[PDB]
Amino acid sequence: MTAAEHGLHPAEYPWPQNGMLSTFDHASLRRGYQVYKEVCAACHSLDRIAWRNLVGVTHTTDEAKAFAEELEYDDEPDDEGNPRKRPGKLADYIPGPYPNEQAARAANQGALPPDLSLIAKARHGGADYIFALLTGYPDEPPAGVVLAPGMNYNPYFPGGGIGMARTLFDGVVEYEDGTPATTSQMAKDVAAFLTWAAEPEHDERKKLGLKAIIVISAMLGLSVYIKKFKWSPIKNRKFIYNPP
Amino acid sequence: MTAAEHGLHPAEYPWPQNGMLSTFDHASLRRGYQVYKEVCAACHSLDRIAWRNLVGVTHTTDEAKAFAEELEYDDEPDDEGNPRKRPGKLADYIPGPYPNEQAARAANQGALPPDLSLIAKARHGGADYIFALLTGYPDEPPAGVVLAPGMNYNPYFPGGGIGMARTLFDGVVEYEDGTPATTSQMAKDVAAFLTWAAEPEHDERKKLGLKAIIVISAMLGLSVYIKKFKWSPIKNRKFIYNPP
Amino acid sequence: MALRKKNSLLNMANSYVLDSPQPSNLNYFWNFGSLLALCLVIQLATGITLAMHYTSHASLAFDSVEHIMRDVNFGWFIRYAHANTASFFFICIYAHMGRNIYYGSYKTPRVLPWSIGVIIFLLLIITAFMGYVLVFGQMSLWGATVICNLVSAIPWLGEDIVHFLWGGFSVGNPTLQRFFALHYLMPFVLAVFALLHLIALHTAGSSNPLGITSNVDKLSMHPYYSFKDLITVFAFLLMFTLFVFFSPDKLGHPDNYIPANPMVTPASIVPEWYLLPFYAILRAIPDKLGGVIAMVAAILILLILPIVDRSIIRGNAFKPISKLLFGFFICNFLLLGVLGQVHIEPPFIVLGQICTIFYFSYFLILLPMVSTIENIFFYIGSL
Amino acid sequence: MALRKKNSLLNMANSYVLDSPQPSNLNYFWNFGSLLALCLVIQLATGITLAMHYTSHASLAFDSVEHIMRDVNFGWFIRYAHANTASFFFICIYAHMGRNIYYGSYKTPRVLPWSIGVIIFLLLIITAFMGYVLVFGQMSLWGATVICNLVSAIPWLGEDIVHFLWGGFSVGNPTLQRFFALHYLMPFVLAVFALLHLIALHTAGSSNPLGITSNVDKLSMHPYYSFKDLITVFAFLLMFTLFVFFSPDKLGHPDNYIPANPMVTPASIVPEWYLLPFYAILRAIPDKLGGVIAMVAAILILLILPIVDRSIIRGNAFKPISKLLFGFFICNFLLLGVLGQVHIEPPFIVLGQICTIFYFSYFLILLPMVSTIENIFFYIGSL
Amino acid sequence: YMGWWGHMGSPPQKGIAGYTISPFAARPFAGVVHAAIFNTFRRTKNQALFVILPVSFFYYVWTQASEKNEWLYTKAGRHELAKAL
Amino acid sequence: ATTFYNVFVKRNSAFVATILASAFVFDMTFETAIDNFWDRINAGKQWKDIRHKY
Ligand code: HEC
Ligand code: HEC
Ligand code: HEM
Ligand code: HEM
Ligand code: HEM
Ligand code: HEM
Ligand SMILES: CCCCCCCCCCCCO[C@@H]1O[C@H](CO)[C@@H](O[C@H]2O[C@H](CO)[C@@H](O)[C@H](O)[C@H]2O)[C@H](O)[C@H]1O
Ligand SMILES: CCCCCCCCCCCCO[C@@H]1O[C@H](CO)[C@@H](O[C@H]2O[C@H](CO)[C@@H](O)[C@H](O)[C@H]2O)[C@H](O)[C@H]1O
Repeated sequence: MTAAEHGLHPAEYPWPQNGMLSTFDHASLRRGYQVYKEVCAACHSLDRIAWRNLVGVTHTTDEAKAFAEELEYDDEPDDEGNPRKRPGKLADYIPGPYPNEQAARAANQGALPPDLSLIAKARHGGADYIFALLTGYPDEPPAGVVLAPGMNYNPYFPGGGIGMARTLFDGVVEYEDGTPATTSQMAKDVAAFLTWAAEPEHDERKKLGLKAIIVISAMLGLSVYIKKFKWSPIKNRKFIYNPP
Repeated sequence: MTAAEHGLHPAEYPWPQNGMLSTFDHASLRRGYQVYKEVCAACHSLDRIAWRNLVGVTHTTDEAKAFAEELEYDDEPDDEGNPRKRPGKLADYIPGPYPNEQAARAANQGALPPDLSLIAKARHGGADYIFALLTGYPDEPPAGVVLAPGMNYNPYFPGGGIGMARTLFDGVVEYEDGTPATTSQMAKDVAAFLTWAAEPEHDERKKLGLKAIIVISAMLGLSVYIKKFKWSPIKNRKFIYNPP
Repeated sequence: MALRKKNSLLNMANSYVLDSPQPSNLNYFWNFGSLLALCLVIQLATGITLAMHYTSHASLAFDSVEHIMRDVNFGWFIRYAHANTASFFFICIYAHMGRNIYYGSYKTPRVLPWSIGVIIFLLLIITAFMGYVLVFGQMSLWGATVICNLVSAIPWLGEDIVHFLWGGFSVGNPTLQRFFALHYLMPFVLAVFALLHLIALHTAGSSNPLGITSNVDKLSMHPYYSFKDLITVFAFLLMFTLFVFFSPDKLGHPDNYIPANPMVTPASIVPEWYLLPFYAILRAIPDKLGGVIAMVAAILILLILPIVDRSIIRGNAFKPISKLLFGFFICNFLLLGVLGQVHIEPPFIVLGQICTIFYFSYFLILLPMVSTIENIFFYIGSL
Repeated sequence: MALRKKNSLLNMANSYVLDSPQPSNLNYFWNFGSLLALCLVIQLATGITLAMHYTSHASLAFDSVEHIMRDVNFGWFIRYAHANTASFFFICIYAHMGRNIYYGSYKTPRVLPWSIGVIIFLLLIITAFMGYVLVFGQMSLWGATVICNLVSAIPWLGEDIVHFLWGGFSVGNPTLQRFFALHYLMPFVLAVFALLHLIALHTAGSSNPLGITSNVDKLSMHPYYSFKDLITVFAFLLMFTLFVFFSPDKLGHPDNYIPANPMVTPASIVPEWYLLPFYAILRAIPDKLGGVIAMVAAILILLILPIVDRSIIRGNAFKPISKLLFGFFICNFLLLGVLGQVHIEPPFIVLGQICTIFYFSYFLILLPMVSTIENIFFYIGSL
Repeated sequence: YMGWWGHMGSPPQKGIAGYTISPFAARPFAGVVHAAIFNTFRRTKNQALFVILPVSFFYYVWTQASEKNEWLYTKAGRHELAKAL
Repeated sequence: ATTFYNVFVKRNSAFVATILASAFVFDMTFETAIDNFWDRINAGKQWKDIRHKY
């Protein structure tokens, strides 16, 4: 296959979470949530994340309850069996922009924006792919490329023609922590947030792995001593043969 | 417990399907469907039965298709993702009278009319219970019985006070086969139909059982001959002992 | 040397099913072992098949069972076969245990197969209990609730253990899904223990109805017991046929055709018939923890038969008094079964207590006394 | 007599894990058997646990796996352990089979354990294939579609068989639910065959790296090989730890995190890495049926090693030419693996055909010729 | 306590001659009618009391208990029921 | 009897072939016979009996 059909391979960026002993940067996660909420959420759902999942990761209990309580969710029917709405709770999932696929495609010139909950695991490259894609729209497509209608040139996307336009421009978000919202900064934050969304156990997993590595290594060393200790009578065996 | 708390036990009626070798009377099943459709279906669903299930049991392919095609079912959303309705198909399930439990209870003074698909298996007595209940509303409750509001006296129902009023009266249905539609006739037909709805394999099951009984009995007889044949040298063994 | 003896794999099969030396006088009560193996094979075949069509999620479980009944080709048969064979499994196991107790199969040198057997019986109970819950009808839910709440009686940790077992604060979806996984597993564990008790038995061989050695007069397992087993296989299949094809719901509870509803409590919550005697024993003790202990002890007390039977003779064929006592013990066990399904009302409350006392006094008092006295009667009577 | 020898049950364990007489010179390649037993135990523990939280219905399957990852306590660990151990199981099984081929473990008198082993390998493939479908991601669905369509090549009845396997006209809910039931079952079948191949082995005992008898010099299995097995257990657990905790998705396909979509076809449909050599062999043959036969034959041809190896000496330790041939055979098998995941493009098409020819010619031509010549060289060279 | 064919663990056997005939040479159902009537009658008669006595006792006990329970939950049994609870 | 034994019984290959062929015949004829018997004892009741009205 041509390189175009594959898509350009993303650079390896030095993410804070790269490194056997490294967590996510939670300040970046919080900023990335804000990018999701103000930019991506217009077209993309995050259906696997509940308000409770943000708590103690990016937000306090109260901030997350406030986000949930601003929305209306379907309640159980009333006593006459008529539909009702209720305010959201921490248990509720973050609601998507569209009621169904058909509405999603109609709003996006036929293309379906994927749910972003697993997107960091569902693409080769992970965070690097997300970062490269969001920041990799050239002003002009390479001479000779013919884009299908409603397509945008992006070399990281396989085939080069993607139905998603460039969306991150300097200052589309005003970060609440005062960080300058450049294209690069927002792409880095949202890519970090989406990586967390795909693997929320990440931080705990790596810490438990450190404990396992240490215990297992020590046990491996001790098992070598014990094996050698037990085997030494066999290894050290000597013979004298006197032919009968 | 008091007999009242248990409910009066229904008589054993001689159903056509009683009898190891007996099928349902399919003419009675068809009439019972008509009772269901014109009387019970106002309050009771039959959610486990599809239009295809009637075919070759009570109705032809065409009659059942006609029943399905008169109704509207939810289709897949259109291209703008807006809801649509379609006409029914044989694959569709018979629709219930109420959208939910709350609407059902509101229409029935708080009581919930059960789905009737399994009712013949879900009550002690089966067809006999259904027949006895429908035909067992006395004109007057036994002196001393205090009915709760919205309750009707029926001795077959445990406790005696049932939220369902008497519904079968002579000539509420006009049968399409000319059968006189008396209370008793309609109760018998609908009880037969509901028994079929609970166990649609009934006819086939009993015929396969006849085949199994015959084969297994013959094999049992032959296994006795073969065992006795093989064992006769052991059974017939004789000894002469001469003490050494 | 014949291949069946030479090849180590073939020789293992040979040692159990072909050359296996059997007493020449086994009666028809020795046929329940192979019927239990048949029930196990039927349950595995039908159970694995049901698992191909069943959905363990609480929102779909009851409906998946209706789908099996209505849409799956021969689904009705596979479902009814599985449900009815669970009952037949208990009939056969009670007959097998009854045979073992009457003929002294628990005595030395067969203490180990008997003791493993007691564990098989416990595994069967757990297997059948969990399988019943899978339907997620009213009896499924409420039976699970009541039975799992018995664990709350464990001091200090009981409540925590119950929530752990449920995976939540009541019986729900997490409970159903774990019961499915464990119901699938437990029959394999049961097969292993069944094999273990046979390997343990193989050191002494089968006992026989006379209670004497059969080392003097052995018969090959095949063809003699192979063809004798076929008779009871076909008798079993006739009984199976009558239930599965002609009366498939006779042994069941109509309330299990109502979907589970945590709000509405069924009129009476009873276990399946084969657990009823143990339920009666539990009810007899007023204390919660007392009741649970008594119920468990009613099964574990089988382990002491090798000790409390003081007879110098194996089995009851020649013991008139022990035969009478055995008869009363069995009928009492059936009465306990009946009392397990009556309402908690006079005069059944006191009757259940008397029958419970009799059940335990068989092991603890009557069998040790009767067996001691019969020893003396044999000796003096034959002087 | 010691209880471990006297009691028949204890004596069976004793004969396999304690008093079992082993050669004194087993090298570390004899440790893969116990690693395979470890993988099997991990898969049973993690698999049964996943089954407590997984829903086999196609509308809920993918979401139930996300529920395991996100909501179940340590669900991520149990899931990643199960997924990664499936890969480790194949690494260990290839190492074990490699050991067997290099050291002539297939030769008389060990033809039977080797032949049962070939069946174990087939059962592992089927087990792992079905487990992979259970996720119901894109690779799950499309992998099931293409692999099950190979059955359509069976003449006359092929199409009917596929629809029968699927329970419908394409891979859907019926397929998923039956794969769950059979995925649960197959590891138990595999455990039985693993036990059978060990019982078959016990007649000759383990071979050893020299290929000579060890009857002259035996060591008890315990403590020597018990403690030697612990070293590789901890080395295995270190590798396990690095994948499960630090790189849990390294061995997987990102497309399996996309829910199954019968409309959209993934860019490339490849099997899991451990099946890739057999996929390359299939591609090499242009005919559909031809390809299926070749793929199956690539495994069944292992059964003829006892015949085509004409050597008078067991194993390769002393055979320079056989060792070189073995090296080329192994590297060719790895190249086939690589070619299973390239695109069907020049020049990989012809290369795959050459490597396929080499794979089969090892069994049919090279090993019979090389082993014949080495016999002559040993005899003439030592005159 | 059990050996195998050739060394089953029997005390030494001597002086017993055993005879039998081929299954093909024998009538498998010889004397079946006599056995089915007279042997079964003998066999059943000798065991009858061990079944009859416990069955009849426990059936009587059940019958009395179930009849009392039924009577206690009638109008007539109101007072006796009040005492029993 | 000798002839019958020699052809169909003596060789187990032939005996098994005869048993299987007989099972095939039995299966087909038994099916037909039960179908007819079932239809006669349940005459007038089955769908096939009322189908003509519709
Ligand atoms: C107004 C529309 C719109 C906005 C705003 C938007 N997207 Fe998208 N996105 C799409 C559409 C449409 C697709 C599908 C493109 C295709 O498949 O051709 C898509 C695809 C993607 C993909 C997957 C590309 C692939 O490999 O399949 C990722 C990752 C993505 N978007 C992330 C984001 C992030 C991160 C943001 C903002 C911070 C964002 N999107 C904002 C419409 C949008
Ligand atoms: C307009 C209302 C209404 C009509 C018409 C009606 N039902 Fe019902 N039915 C109910 C209600 C309400 C209940 C619940 C009663 C209760 O639980 O107290 C009920 C309960 C039942 C029960 C279950 C009683 C039990 O044991 O729980 C059966 C069976 C039944 N109906 C059958 C029928 C049949 C057959 C027909 C007509 C041919 C019929 N019903 C017509 C309202 C109706
Ligand atoms: C000792 C063996 C077994 C026993 C005693 C047993 C018992 C039971 C019982 C009593 C039920 C409830 C039946 C009902 O009323 O509907 C049941 C259901 C079930 N069993 Fe088993 N079972 C056994 C083996 C198995 C096996 C090996 C499987 C393999 C999965 C299995 C799968 C099921 C399933 C899926 C159901 C639920 C569907 C249904 O109710 O029919 N069973 N079992
Ligand atoms: C899955 C359940 C079981 C199976 C398949 C099974 C199978 C068998 C078989 C085939 C035999 C040898 C033949 C026979 O005597 O019937 C046997 C014997 C025996 N079983 Fe079981 N059994 C099971 C459960 C039990 C239980 C629950 C017990 C005890 C509580 C038990 C105790 C024994 C004993 C003591 C013997 C030796 C009896 C004798 O020959 O004297 N078994 N079993
Ligand atoms: C679940 C998979 C398996 C397990 C748990 C297993 C386990 C074992 C164990 C514990 C041993 C004895 C110790 C050792 O040599 O490593 C052994 C030996 C053997 N296995 Fe396996 N094995 C498995 C699969 C296979 C397969 C797939 C084959 C062949 C294609 C095979 C063929 C053999 C042979 C021939 C031996 C004897 C080797 C010798 O000592 O010379 N096994 N296996
Ligand atoms: C030889 C043993 C086994 C092997 C090689 C094996 C292999 C696999 C594989 C490759 C998968 C796909 C994993 C993924 O990518 O997510 C899987 C999934 C699964 N396996 Fe197994 N498995 C084995 C034993 C078992 C057992 C005994 C169970 C008991 C039910 C089981 C239950 C599951 C379940 C529920 C899943 C789906 C959830 C998931 O993907 O993690 N497995 N298995
Ligand atoms: C029941 C289904 C059939 C499958 C077999 C069951 C699997 C269990 C077998 C494994 C347990 C080991 O089983 C054990 O095998 C050996 C030989 O095979 C038997 O050994 C017995 O037979 C052989 C010859 O037949 C004699 O050399 C020996 O003197 C005698 O004791 C043991 O008595 C038995 O306990
Ligand atoms: C590896 C998993 C651990 C569990 C062990 C596997 C369980 C099933 C194994 C039983 C199968 C029968 O296995 C068979 O048992 C007998 C006694 O136990 C062994 O017999 C061996 O040991 C005993 C003493 O230890 C000697 O009397 C005998 O001369 C010798 O051959 C056989 O060599 C073995 O093949």
